[PDB]
Amino acid sequence: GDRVADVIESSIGDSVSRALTHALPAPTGQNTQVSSHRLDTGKVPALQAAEIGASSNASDESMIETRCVLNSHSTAETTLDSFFSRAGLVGEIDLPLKGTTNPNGYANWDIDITGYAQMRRKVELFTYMRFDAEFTFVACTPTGEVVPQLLQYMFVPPGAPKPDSRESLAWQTATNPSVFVKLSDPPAQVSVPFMSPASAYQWFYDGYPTFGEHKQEKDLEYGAMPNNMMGTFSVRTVGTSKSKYPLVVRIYMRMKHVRAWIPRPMRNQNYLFKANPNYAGNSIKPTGASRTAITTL
Amino acid sequence: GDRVADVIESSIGDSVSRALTHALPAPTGQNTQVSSHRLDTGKVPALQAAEIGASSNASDESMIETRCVLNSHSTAETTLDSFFSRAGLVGEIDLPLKGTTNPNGYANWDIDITGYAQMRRKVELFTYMRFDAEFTFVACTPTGEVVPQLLQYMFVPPGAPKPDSRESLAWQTATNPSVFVKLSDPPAQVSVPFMSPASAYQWFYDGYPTFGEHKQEKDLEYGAMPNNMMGTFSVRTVGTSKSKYPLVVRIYMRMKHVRAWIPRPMRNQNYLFKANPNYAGNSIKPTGASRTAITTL
Amino acid sequence: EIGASSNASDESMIETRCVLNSHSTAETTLDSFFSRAGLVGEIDLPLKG
Amino acid sequence: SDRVAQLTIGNSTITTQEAANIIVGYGEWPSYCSDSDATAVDKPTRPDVSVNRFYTLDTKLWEKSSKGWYWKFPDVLTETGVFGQNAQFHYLYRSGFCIHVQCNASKFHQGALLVAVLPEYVIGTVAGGTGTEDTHPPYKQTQPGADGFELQHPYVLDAGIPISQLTVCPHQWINLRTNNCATIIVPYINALPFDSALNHCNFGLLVVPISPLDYDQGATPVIPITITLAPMCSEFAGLRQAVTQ
Amino acid sequence: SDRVAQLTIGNSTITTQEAANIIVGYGEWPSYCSDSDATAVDKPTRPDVSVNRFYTLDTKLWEKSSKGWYWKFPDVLTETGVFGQNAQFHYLYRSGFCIHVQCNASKFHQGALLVAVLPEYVIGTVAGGTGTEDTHPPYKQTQPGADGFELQHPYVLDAGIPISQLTVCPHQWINLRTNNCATIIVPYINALPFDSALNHCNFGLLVVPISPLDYDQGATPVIPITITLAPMCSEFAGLRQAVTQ
Amino acid sequence: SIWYQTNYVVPIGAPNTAYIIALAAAQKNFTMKLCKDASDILQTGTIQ
Amino acid sequence: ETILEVNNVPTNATSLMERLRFPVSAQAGKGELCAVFRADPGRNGPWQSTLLGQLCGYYTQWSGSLEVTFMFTGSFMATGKMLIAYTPPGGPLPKDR
Ligand SMILES: Nc1ncnc2c1ncn2[C@@H]1O[C@H](COP(=O)(O)O)[C@@H](O)[C@H]1O
Ligand SMILES: Nc1ncnc2c1ncn2[C@@H]1O[C@H](COP(=O)(O)O)[C@@H](O)[C@H]1O
Ligand SMILES: CCCCCCCCCCCCC/C=C\[C@H](O)[C@H](N)CO
Ligand SMILES: CCCCCCCCCCCCC/C=C\[C@H](O)[C@H](N)CO
Ligand SMILES: [Cl-]
Ligand SMILES: [K+]
Ligand SMILES: [K+]
Ligand SMILES: [K+]
Ligand code: NA
Ligand code: NA
Repeated sequence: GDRVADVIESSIGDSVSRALTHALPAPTGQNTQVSSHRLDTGKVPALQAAEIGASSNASDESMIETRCVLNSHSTAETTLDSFFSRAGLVGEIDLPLKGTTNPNGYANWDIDITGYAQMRRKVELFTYMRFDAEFTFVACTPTGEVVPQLLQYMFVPPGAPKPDSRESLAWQTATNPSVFVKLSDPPAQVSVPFMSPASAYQWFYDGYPTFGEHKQEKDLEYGAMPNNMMGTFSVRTVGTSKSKYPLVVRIYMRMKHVRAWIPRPMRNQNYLFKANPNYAGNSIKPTGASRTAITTL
Repeated sequence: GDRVADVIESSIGDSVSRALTHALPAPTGQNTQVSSHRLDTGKVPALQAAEIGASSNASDESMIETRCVLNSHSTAETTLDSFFSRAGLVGEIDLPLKGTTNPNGYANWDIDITGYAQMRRKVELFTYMRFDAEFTFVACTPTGEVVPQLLQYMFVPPGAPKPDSRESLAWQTATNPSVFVKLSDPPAQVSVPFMSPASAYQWFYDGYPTFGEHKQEKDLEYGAMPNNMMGTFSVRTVGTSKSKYPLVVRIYMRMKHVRAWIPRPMRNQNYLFKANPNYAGNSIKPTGASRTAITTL
Repeated sequence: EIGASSNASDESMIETRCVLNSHSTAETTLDSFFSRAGLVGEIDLPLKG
Repeated sequence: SDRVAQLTIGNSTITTQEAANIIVGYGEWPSYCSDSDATAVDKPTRPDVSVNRFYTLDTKLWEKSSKGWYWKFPDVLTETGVFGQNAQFHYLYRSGFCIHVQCNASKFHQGALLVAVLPEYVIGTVAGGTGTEDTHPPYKQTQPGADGFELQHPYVLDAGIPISQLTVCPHQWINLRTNNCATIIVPYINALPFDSALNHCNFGLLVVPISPLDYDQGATPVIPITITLAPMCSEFAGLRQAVTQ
Repeated sequence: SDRVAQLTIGNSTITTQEAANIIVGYGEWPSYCSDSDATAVDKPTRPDVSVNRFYTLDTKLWEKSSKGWYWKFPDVLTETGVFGQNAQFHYLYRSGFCIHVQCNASKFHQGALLVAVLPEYVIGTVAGGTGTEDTHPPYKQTQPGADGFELQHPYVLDAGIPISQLTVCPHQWINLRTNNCATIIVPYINALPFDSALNHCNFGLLVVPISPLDYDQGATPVIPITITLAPMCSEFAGLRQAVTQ
Repeated sequence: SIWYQTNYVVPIGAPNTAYIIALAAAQKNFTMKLCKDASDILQTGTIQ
Repeated sequence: ETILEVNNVPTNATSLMERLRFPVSAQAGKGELCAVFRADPGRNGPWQSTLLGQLCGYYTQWSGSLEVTFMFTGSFMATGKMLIAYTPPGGPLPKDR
């Protein structure tokens, strides 16, 4: 029981997030209302105070004499699902015959979509994102040819044994999900749920994954978010003997059922490395085009 | 406002001191009830478990066959006011003529009643005590003679100027309380209220009055409780010339309207110093009489 | 020694807060655990063998 | 009546007579974690006044050539007062913040600072200049503590993103002819209900001059920028011994 | 059903299968300070679980010749955990305590410890032996910290009072043939509503063998006495920088 | 971590060393998700 | 509940059964350390001996509270008090009690 007044009257524990704003339906662009001349003292829409941190509240109607316009222009194409639910390339896997990289007929790809700039720049507009996804696998030879070859794709979550050869016992796939498909078949396609241990994936994590001294050698771990590490994607030609053909698997991802939070400035310098915002210090370029003088076009 | 459950259901702030016991009226000693023989299993009043920390609950009635006795013996003389409201000596002040101590005709006595063992031992039975008091001042020459001499007693609270001579300006006593009385008059007597800044006086204070390092030189301050320091009692012969007679003022204190808390073991070693429990290590004596053998009287 | 597992819970061993647990138990059903195709046999049909 | 303000929390009070309103990040006030969002089962500790109060941590000097600085939260406070102690003894922490950046001059000085809060402010390096070396920033640059850290390339926020768009984050400006402070309230932002105050900085505070400081010879040349902040609705859990990192 | 017990507070739990009930000092449970008894005006901080929990501070070895020891409260805890930090950062403190002294042996060992709580346990010195020197005990003897201090003259409790009457204070006995622990709950005792955790020890805990430890050659000879205690209803006020004394 | 709070005490005639057996399990709020293959595969060559 | 091999040190076939139990014995009263182990149920170590640990291996993620019940198998005449502690993340192996 509580008896001293400061305890009774305290707000310690209020779990309700007091919100100053709320969403309104806006299926179309706003309309324009008729306006006329205003010759007044006291009323001054045009004057603002940007220091406050808010954007100007002045509208067309108050700055010029406007007509009435019934705007039926839709806002549907700018929803998160509209912007993001379009398949883009997020991974390429090579399976050569005579090669330096994967001459053994299998390959392991750590799932990380930050290797391609188009897709990456788009998702990095937000800090946190939660979504489901549709993955499509397009396979062919390096010339774009289709050959009668059978492949196995397996999803290996963190902790499951990664295959170490085309004949690894792990390909028994008694629990992991695998897809068996021919290059001659249409691209394989599957749905993936939101799998992070967190409520969202986060393209930016200002911190370290572990405790301890963060000495120079363990600085490559700054920014590493295990909550974003979903595992490995493994592929192999299905046989006990080497395949007769060199292959390429291109991975496309289409997000769906998207939610995003905390928008941020968009990347303006070329990307250099996966999941790390390093930029070339000697080649810092302006965000856009430049001109010779401010008084000339 | 509070919304998370642990906050709603918490007892943080309960100001009510849950008490397991309560006082009952007991104006007389308890009576004795008739009892008879009990030849039973399971019932065992005589057996106790002192380890628990409680005193035995066994009574006469359950240990022997008793008669009925209507006890009208009163408990009134053992109340705190009965025990303490009896005037005892707490201070002696000398005002000699030709002397080493106070040859100047005035004297300052820091109010501390721990200089006399009878009174001291009684109040030290408790840790905290709150009370009002009646002070009586008995003055005479060293032979017990009464002379036609006028005195001034002044109460000087902490912060008021202590007189430094029989002619100090402080004797103007425009605000402090003073008593002017002749030795030929009956003893002066006044009532004093409870004056501590605390809710009670405390005969024991396990601590230091100030912060800082408590180095050897400031160890004489261990146990010093300013909350018990009520000031100075000053006395002077009222004149500009030395008095013709040597005097002694004995101070008696009678407590009244007493409240006490936390009883403690009673002093069993001789006292040595005022407000400090030091005892002579080489002369530690038993609490009481001793005998030659445990099997002999 | 009785043969049963401990009946002690978080609530009785430490001061706990209230937690509304909506974590699902669906993926640990027998059909969830077992209804996943795995390899159980390989048969060879060679030419010169 | 919008230019004047008083912020009182704990045993601390701030006053300003040249304010520009108050920004509440993403439109929401700090709040404690609900029983449905929570996952850890131990009863949290909510110290209240001993930790939710204003702490003045640092003063920088604004010079005609300053590039700008940043601080990381809750890093700036992990070693200060009762808040710090709690952050060290507990695995889990969560809180909001009221940030008040101060800077006054005279009606004859000029310049404008952009004060903004950027969640998950991951720092990048210049990659060996040529961009061929995959280097990483050192602990002292990612978690600079109370001293903060000076931006090497403000135009790209030392992270390859345009400062020109930083206004998409909760912010205010300190434009000397107008105001002498910025006040931003920030709720707890993260994809988890609680996290480590040591391993993870939820957001960074940036103070960057966009219109350079200027004044005539003879006017006071020392123009300090002081950072004061207060945790709000602090909660801690997962108690053990104190740890600094 | 009086011999068995579990004490759970904070993130800590104690069990015993050879208890002897529980003593609640002076018949009353610890409580927070009321708005009428209080005098300081600042809103207090009541950390709760982070400080009201069991802390195991020390272990002494009971030997056939031990004289007994004492600890001072809250001194024993001023440098431990979140409680200590709070005690150092605040001028004012107040709390109750649950004390659990542990000591087990075998059905073949014997001895009895008196475990008692004495408020305002002022220590005296032997006055130079002859009683002519007005000496005072050093800081390390008055506030011994977690290590406690050994009694020089247990019969007079190093203070000129009889240990034979110490049972007038809240206490229990650990009589080996009967129990292996003592549990005493103590409310806040003082003539003020709050006080300094550093300058004033509200009470002392005494553990003194009255019936000496004994056993036959061959039985385990190392018989430890461990002290575990938990603050209850802790409240702090008057916040400033941390101070150790 | 497990520590001696007091001491293991025994009288004359009883062993100076004894053992503790630890039994572990999950509480009722325990659940698992994202079904995967175990880290071990208990076969070396083909099973005949 | 299944048996947790806190004593996962002996490896020779003839001593495998010793992994199933660990000892306590008379000490010096210095609050000595008896044993330590990580609480991670799906990590290599003691938990691998438990059915929980094994089942855990078929799932990528888990959530929940765990419990370890310790049974003392000394003689009836043996007594003792042990302090068992759980140190949440970030706290290094405790150096002392
Ligand atoms: N930010 C916006 N974008 C597009 N349409 C809007 C927006 N705000 C309001 N509207 C439209 O204007 C109407 C509300 O006008 P009002 O009540 O003045 O806010 C609604 O029926 C909406 O369809
Ligand atoms: N501790 C005591 N000392 C003296 N008289 C007592 C005491 N307790 C109870 N009594 C008397 O006995 C009566 C109560 O008996 P009972 O109801 O059995 O507690 C009252 O009328 C009291 O006058
Ligand atoms: C049968 C094959 C199925 C293939 C399974 C694909 C699972 C992919 C899950 C989507 C994960 C989203 C991307 C997450 C994190 C980022 O790529 C980086 N780690 C950021 O550091
Ligand atoms: C006109 C003369 C009036 C005389 C005034 C007498 C005031 C005496 C107040 C009673 C104080 C009670 C005793 C208090 C403390 C103890 O003596 C010691 N300081 C304990 O350390
Ligand atoms: Cl694990
Ligand atoms: K419209
Ligand atoms: K009677
Ligand atoms: K549920
Ligand atoms: Na306007
Ligand atoms: Na009885």
